[PDB]
Amino acid sequence: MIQRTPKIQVYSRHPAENGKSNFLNCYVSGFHPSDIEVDLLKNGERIEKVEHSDLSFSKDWSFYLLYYTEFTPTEKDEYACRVNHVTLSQPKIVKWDRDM
Amino acid sequence: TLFDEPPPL
Amino acid sequence: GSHSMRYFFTSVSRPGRGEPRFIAVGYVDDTQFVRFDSDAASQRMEPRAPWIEQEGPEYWDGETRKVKAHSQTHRVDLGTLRGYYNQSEAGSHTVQRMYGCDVGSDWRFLRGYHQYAYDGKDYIALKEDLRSWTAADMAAQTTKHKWEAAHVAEQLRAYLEGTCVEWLRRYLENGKETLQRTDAPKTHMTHHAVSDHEATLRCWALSFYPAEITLTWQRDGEDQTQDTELVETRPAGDGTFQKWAAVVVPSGQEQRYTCHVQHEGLPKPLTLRWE
Repeated sequence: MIQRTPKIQVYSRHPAENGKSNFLNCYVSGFHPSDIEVDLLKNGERIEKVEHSDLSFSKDWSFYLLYYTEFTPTEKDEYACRVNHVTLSQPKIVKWDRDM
Repeated sequence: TLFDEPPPL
Repeated sequence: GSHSMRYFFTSVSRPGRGEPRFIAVGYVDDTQFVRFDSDAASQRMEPRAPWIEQEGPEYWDGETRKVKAHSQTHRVDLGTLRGYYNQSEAGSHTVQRMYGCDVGSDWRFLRGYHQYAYDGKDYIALKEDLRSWTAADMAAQTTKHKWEAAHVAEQLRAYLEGTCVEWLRRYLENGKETLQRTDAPKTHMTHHAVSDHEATLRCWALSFYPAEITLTWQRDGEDQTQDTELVETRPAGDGTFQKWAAVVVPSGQEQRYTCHVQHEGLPKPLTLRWE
């Protein structure tokens, strides 16, 4: 069947400043089928309070979802998004870079 | 408002 | 400007046990305003925008009835299609449906549409004339024959040109404070040295609505796509959108490069340069 691997962007809702509450987003898009595992990580560990948007899709029928959680960015804490999908041999981890 | 009853294919 | 109302539906079969997962979302332009999730506790259509919450109980009862009817239609369809394509009962499959209507700046009907997909590929779609069907293969041709005999396009056309547009206009008025407001992109440029002789310039567009936007780089007044990167427009999570475009340039030559931003909220396009 049709299998499309997810695109991933990891980013903050607002320009990141250390010490100021923000939202960490992982936007997964372009994938099919819709079953997907997405976790937000803080220093490698799964963040427990993570919400996601209602599943929708694009003109080519590929799906997209936003996963998000409140976070307070700091200088030393590392954040990332971990995605697994039928198209991926192993989970893909994308690190948050405040410049992108 | 939703369409009332799209039919089965 | 122009406006749209669109509904999106996804059903995913669960062969090991139970009924398909069903998720429905309704949008006006780029604003989600209702949702139904078969896994959620309410088993009701739920509001997702403040301006829809004022609708009365008759509305929520009726939208719940209809969205559950949609879910059962998809459930039946997944069975029908498994048989059409001679597929095993052990695999998970997906149906997707999107329909809606557009109006112009005068809020008069512009176009309507209804598209259906199986396992991520076109299955059947209403033509732009709202009278006939586009069938992608011979299984969908079977469906087309059935729907022609049952006057399906007529009923759908009447909704797309009547009810759909009439309720879109209702929503546009009730939610005018946001739905009829454009949020121009907040724009700025960042600079990221790559070496002693090269740097990335990144042009940012933030907090804009609706999502449609164009970001273009120019060098000495002509478009440049070589050595550029343009990310997919992405949701901020507060109802607005974000995008950036980047170009790699020789260090010291940044003044040749301009980023150009086009958006419905901008009377004139914006030009940004690194100072």
